[PDB]
Amino acid sequence: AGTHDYSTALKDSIIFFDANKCGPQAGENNVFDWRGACHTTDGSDVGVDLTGGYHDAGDHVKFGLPQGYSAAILGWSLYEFKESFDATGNTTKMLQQLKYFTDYFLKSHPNSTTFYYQVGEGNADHTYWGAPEEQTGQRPSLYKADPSSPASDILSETSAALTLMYLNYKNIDSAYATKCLNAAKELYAMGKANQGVGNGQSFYQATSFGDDLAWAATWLYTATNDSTYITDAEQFITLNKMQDKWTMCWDDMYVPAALRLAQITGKQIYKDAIEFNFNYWKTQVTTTPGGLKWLSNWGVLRYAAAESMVMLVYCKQNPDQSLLDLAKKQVDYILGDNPANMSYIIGYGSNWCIHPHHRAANGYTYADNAKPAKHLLTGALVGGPDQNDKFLDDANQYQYTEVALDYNAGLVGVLAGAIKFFG
Ligand SMILES: [Ca+2]
Ligand code: NI
Ligand SMILES: [Zn+2]
Repeated sequence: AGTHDYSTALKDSIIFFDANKCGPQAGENNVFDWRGACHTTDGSDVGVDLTGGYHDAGDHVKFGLPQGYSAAILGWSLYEFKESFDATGNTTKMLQQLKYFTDYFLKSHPNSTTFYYQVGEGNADHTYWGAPEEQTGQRPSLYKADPSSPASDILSETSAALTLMYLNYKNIDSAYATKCLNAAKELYAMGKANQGVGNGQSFYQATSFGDDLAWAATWLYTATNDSTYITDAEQFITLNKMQDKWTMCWDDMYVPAALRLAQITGKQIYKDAIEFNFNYWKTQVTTTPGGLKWLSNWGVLRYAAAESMVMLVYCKQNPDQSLLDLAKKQVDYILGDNPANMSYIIGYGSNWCIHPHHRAANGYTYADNAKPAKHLLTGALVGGPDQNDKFLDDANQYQYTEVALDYNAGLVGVLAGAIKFFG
């Protein structure tokens, strides 16, 4: 299409998070009238209030790595493209989504050396299909990080999310912002003190933490101007990921970390890492007949949006028309410029997905979970099509209909960037 409404898509992509809010206050200032208080006793098994935060995807477990990653990427979006949010009147709502994340992180850090990062057990949670408000019983505070239990990647992403909140909220509530920075410093300290990846069951199997430590370190530098953090960062990022053939996602933050280090240190090694990844996506990554960069089969649009966001952040200082064109094509494809003639953002554009893999939106139980979703899950980015640009909008095809926090995190960022460069 000659013109696209990036403004409305941005608003919708932010609104999506309201559908996954968890806790006694989940329904407060929530755009969806079908969402209410849920899992109000989280943390009761360990004597700590662990309510709040967000359900991970179509399920209700709160997984630490994607929870932290999502909060960090959303915070990065606001930090780099603030003008886009202000101009479209989305800053207020965005800040509310972010504070819902940070309030949860702070409550999950009872003392300086402890951090609870998973509420719920994946296997059991998935045997349930119904509204989160009616899921009773006891959820276990399954995992926590402490001096004897490492979770460097989770702790670092959470630290980055908290530091970004300090940067994005200091002008609104400096006291709360500082509380976030102090917590961010402590979580980072925990992460480098005992090194190793955190636990995510078989659902979120992590493979690297050096990328996260480096990433968290660059933000602490931006907030404190303390060079020691960069000394740490240069060491952690090298723990060959300098030739990353993947992209930014919950498990791999090597590209974003390299981008910030190139900006902060000016070293060629980091500039080369970014150039490699970008050039790899330009010609090596599979391209569907429809023009979509297809990295892998699961959450394919999530990957295209994430890489595009990184390229747009890079373009702020180093405008490269080849990058802007690539990024714009991926975004436009998601919005409706594709062989399937459908918007991949539910509730936006035309002929959107009617079978999202989301319990709350579905609205049925085991009496009809195969019927079309009863409620409109506005703003959700679905898994996406196959390498032939085909989309199967039906009940059991999860690869196509899955939705998740980490999927939308990158979408918000790229849309904010699109408004700046093409808006
Ligand atoms: Ca990692
Ligand atoms: Ni178009
Ligand atoms: Zn809940």
